[PDB]
Amino acid sequence: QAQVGLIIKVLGRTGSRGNVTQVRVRLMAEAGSPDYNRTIVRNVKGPCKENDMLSLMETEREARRL
Amino acid sequence: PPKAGQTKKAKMEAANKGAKKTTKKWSKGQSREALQNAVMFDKETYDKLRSEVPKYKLITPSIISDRLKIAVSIAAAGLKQLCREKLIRLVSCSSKTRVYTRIVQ
Amino acid sequence: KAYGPNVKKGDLVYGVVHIFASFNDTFVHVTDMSGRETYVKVTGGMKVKADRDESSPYAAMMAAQDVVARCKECGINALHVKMRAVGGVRTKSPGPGAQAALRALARAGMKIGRIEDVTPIPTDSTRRKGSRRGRRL
Amino acid sequence: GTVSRPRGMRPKWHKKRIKRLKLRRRRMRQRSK
Amino acid sequence: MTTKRRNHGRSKPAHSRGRVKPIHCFNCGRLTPKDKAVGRFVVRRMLDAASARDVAEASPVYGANFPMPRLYMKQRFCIACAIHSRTVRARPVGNRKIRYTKKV
Amino acid sequence: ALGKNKRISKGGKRGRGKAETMARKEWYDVVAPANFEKRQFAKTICNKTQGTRIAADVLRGRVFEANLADLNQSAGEEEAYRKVRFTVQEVQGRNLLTQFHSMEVTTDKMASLLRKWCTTMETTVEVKTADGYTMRLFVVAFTKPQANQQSRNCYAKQRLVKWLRMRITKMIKRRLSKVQIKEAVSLLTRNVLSDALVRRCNPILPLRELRIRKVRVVRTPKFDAQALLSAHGTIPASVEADQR
RNA sequence: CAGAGGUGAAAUUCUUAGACCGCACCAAGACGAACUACAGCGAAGGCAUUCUUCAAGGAUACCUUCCUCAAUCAAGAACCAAAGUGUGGAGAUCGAAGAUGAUUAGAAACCAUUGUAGUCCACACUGCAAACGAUGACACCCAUGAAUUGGGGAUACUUAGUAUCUUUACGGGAAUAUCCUCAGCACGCACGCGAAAGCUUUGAGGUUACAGUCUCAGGGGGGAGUACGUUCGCAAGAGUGAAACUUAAAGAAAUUGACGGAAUGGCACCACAAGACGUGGAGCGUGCGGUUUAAUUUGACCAACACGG
RNA sequence: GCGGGGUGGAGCAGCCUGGAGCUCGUCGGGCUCAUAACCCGAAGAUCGUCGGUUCAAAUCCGGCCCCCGCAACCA
RNA sequence: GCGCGGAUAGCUCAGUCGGUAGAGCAGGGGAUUAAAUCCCCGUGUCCUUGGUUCGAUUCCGAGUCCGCGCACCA
RNA sequence: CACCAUGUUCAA
Ligand SMILES: [K+]
Ligand SMILES: [K+]
Ligand SMILES: [K+]
Ligand SMILES: [K+]
Ligand SMILES: [K+]
Ligand SMILES: [K+]
Ligand SMILES: [K+]
Ligand SMILES: [K+]
Ligand SMILES: [K+]
Ligand SMILES: [K+]
Ligand SMILES: [K+]
Ligand SMILES: [Mg+2]
Ligand SMILES: [Mg+2]
Ligand SMILES: [Mg+2]
Ligand SMILES: [Mg+2]
Ligand SMILES: [Mg+2]
Ligand SMILES: [Mg+2]
Ligand SMILES: [Mg+2]
Ligand SMILES: [Mg+2]
Ligand SMILES: [Mg+2]
Ligand SMILES: [Mg+2]
Ligand SMILES: [Mg+2]
Ligand SMILES: [Mg+2]
Ligand SMILES: [Mg+2]
Ligand SMILES: [Mg+2]
Ligand SMILES: [Mg+2]
Ligand SMILES: [Mg+2]
Ligand SMILES: [Mg+2]
Ligand SMILES: [Mg+2]
Ligand SMILES: [Mg+2]
Ligand SMILES: [Mg+2]
Ligand SMILES: [Mg+2]
Ligand code: NA
Ligand code: NA
Ligand code: NA
Ligand code: NA
Ligand code: NA
Ligand code: NA
Ligand code: NA
Ligand code: NA
Ligand code: NA
Repeated sequence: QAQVGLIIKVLGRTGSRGNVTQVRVRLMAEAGSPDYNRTIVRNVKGPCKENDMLSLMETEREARRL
Repeated sequence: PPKAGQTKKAKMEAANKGAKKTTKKWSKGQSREALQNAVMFDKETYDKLRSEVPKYKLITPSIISDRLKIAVSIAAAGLKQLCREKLIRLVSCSSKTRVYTRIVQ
Repeated sequence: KAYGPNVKKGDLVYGVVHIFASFNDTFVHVTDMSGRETYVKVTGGMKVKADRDESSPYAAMMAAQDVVARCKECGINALHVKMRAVGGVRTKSPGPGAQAALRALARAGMKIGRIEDVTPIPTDSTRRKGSRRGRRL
Repeated sequence: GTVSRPRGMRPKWHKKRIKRLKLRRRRMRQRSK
Repeated sequence: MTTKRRNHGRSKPAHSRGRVKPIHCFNCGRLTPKDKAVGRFVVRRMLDAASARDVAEASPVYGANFPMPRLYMKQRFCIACAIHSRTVRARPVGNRKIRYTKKV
Repeated sequence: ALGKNKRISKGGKRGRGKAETMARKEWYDVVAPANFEKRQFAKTICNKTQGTRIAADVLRGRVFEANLADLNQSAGEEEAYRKVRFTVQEVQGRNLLTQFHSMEVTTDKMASLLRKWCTTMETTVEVKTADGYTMRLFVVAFTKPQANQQSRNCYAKQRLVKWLRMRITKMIKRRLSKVQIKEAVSLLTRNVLSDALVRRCNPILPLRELRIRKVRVVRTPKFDAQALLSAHGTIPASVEADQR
């Protein structure tokens, strides 16, 4: 229902008003899984830092770089 | 001063005479039904308090008022009585708030 | 649902997916290697109730997932890719849903055979829509 | 803005307005002739 | 008013030729001369880095040995369409004269 | 968009049993001529013979497109950029016996061969083979700078471009006219005719590359069943009609 | 098999009588992508697929011929983009007029879907372009570096090299390298010139130290390229072309500011974002305006209105 | 002679008894440096007039006063 | 008179056929930064009856109204 | 790439 992702690095505040942050996350899955060690770029609402965890609940979309 | 253009004294006078009442009520309100809560105990209501109110896991003057359709002032009075006879036990207490619960076995 | 050729389990049965991605809609169209017989065609407008979201990448991904589900029932487990833009006298730039449709096919589980861009190119064209001053927006 | 101050309407449209004025003046002389 | 460019904005000297046939702009279709238009030849990847990795992972033919195909377009822009799209910007008067003969 | 159709039928109302489409389809094999080692490339569907609509009448004439690297299953990357088309001539059970239709370089490869400061020279050659096939050849060539060259362009003189065209036309007509269709296709897919052109036309003009970018068959002889059987050799068996 | 199209978003519009999409074809009419360039040809207007054909044209080469035959030009003649006109075709795309849908306070405007004349061809008119290099033609002199297109030549000093690749037939070949040369389109430029911007063997240079030749035009801004007459045109128009009257400036190029629904980099909760607590609704205190009054003293209208303590 | 219409300041529905609606206009407050546009609210009707019917009349039945049509032919 | 269709929220409609009343617009609220777009409530005795399939918007017989195309001896 | 019109006369 939801997959936990660990924020690898923050790519910068996105858009006007700077309320959205572009981050790079690593999917936290068991070894040998199809999602293991795979990485996506995501948009995050709220204060986020490196080594922060998010429940993505959808890992197919990738945010447009900005 | 922002003196309005082409504004008359008759235009002024007609403006204040029509400015009484009318525009108001900027909130919806959504009125509620009255609460008919008894201020004194009846025979059948007092019987429920002595029997049904115990063996309730959580007992509170506002809860008992919601069950027996009585005021909280006398709902709290009956609960203080049930504690005097050790039928219910008091778990949390202050000046403004009391919490009771049923006794074990 | 079976409906496949007489091949062993795990054999690659190839189709061709024609991904026509414009700026108003996206098409995911699966045919054979001759293009004559079509297995499934799902467009991005078949997934969204709004009209401004038919070209969206999400609608193309949703359409590409319905294509894989029907292609599994037809016995097709591999695909050759022919992407195209509007072409002709109009824009050669591919639409927003081109990459989303192709990636969703691979992610949903599909062997991507060959990728070719087949947008119509004129060696000499007719007059394009608009005046000699173009679209004055 | 590629040109300098016209001190009037667009010269192309003034020329067209003069153009139509000459047409109606030569039609009024034709009917009297 | 004053002559902004000795080029006059086009690659047409005074005694080179008379007329150069116009092209339709890539964006809006405005008819602009072929030597005046702002021409860019672009080579674009069909998928971005992440999308290419996913598709090449599922591809028997595509990988490190065989690269994915690219898009080759010669884009010619109207001057208004090139400035708005920011493929070309206004420059200081001194910097206006510098030209690039190869893609950088 | 969803739920936006105002006039579904132009007549009104809704008229089916939810019949499955693939229940009526039959699977076939497309067989390439014998000069390609992957004979049974591609698979296709078709309706069953229902009433007077025989499935073999609609299957004939279909053109199947395949990559040359997949058909020849070997050799380098120079043929991964070529695609070959085959026209179905006969239906032998579940097999679709085909004949060469056209060959073409992929759009990515052709677009990547263009450089600015050279000259692009195009030649179209029409020839008829020994068995009566007429083809258009569409050769393309590009000039190159020499290693010594310091000049800013390598444009060609128009008399050397016209000489290159007439030599290419002579060699192609001289070779492809004497051979049959099967030998002509072998000469084209194996690059033997291409290398003869670059070897003989580079003395005319330094060429970066000379390649045949599209061959098409424009005229065909009347159908000959024995000639089709000769071109296919040993037709591999089709297991599509077999029980499962 | 259920939408497609179109847009900022939509709608006009097409669609289970099967649209859109897919494959190979057929028809017709335009056009000749990438290559395509501060490149070539042409008197200008203009001119990009191939092959075959006609008459031409410039440059180059020459110890060929001739012997002033030349330069520029009122009058006159030929050509001249697009649109437009006439008669026959053609009619795919696009599209003045028109229609419909949007937007809007309005919006038969920009945007969308269409669509007539046109757009294309033959013959004949027209002769109005930012027809521009806003720069007349011919001739001389004129500093520098890197290039480019075509043709050739070579491999106050008595003479100053050099290679590379392909090579069984438009082939004693083609392209390169180095040096020179004539002709052409130009770039970054020493004098000099210019109000400046800028021009500079490609002059806008060699001009108060004013003179090589010829020709066209201008004389403050408007009225006005209008009126009248006249010539030419099927028409549309084209050529020629005033006056009365009106006006103190109109223009040119640069400078500094200011402004921009132009671009770039930063900053501020008298900005926003994430929020908090309110004000705007009630009663009342107070200030301000109005009304009233003998007077209701008066200033102030983001940076006036519990402010003038 | 025949047929139709008078409804908030303008134009027009309802005229199918029990009721007045739409757009604009007016007024009050917002936005604005300010006006317009735009946003949030409000007020304003003898349904021409005089009678009759009906429990009840814009609304039904008659008179009147205006407004607009169509007819006014053969001599 | 005869064969067909439609009678279902405030408006426009699809019904599942013979065990279970829903979509768009309108109205109210929330996400929204101007519409627009999304989320939730909206709210109909299924034309009038009888035969009631276990139960009838559904199946059927009769009537009313409206659109079709056809018949006309007091 | 929704919509964004205007500012009485002289003189600081
Ligand atoms: K247009
Ligand atoms: K300049
Ligand atoms: K020239
Ligand atoms: K011109
Ligand atoms: K069809
Ligand atoms: K059109
Ligand atoms: K004239
Ligand atoms: K200036
Ligand atoms: K302040
Ligand atoms: K006061
Ligand atoms: K005004
Ligand atoms: Mg613009
Ligand atoms: Mg606008
Ligand atoms: Mg300007
Ligand atoms: Mg300027
Ligand atoms: Mg001027
Ligand atoms: Mg050259
Ligand atoms: Mg659509
Ligand atoms: Mg070409
Ligand atoms: Mg003359
Ligand atoms: Mg014309
Ligand atoms: Mg004509
Ligand atoms: Mg139009
Ligand atoms: Mg002129
Ligand atoms: Mg001039
Ligand atoms: Mg002099
Ligand atoms: Mg004068
Ligand atoms: Mg503020
Ligand atoms: Mg208050
Ligand atoms: Mg108040
Ligand atoms: Mg301040
Ligand atoms: Mg104060
Ligand atoms: Na330019
Ligand atoms: Na407006
Ligand atoms: Na010019
Ligand atoms: Na030349
Ligand atoms: Na005249
Ligand atoms: Na200035
Ligand atoms: Na806030
Ligand atoms: Na408040
Ligand atoms: Na004065």
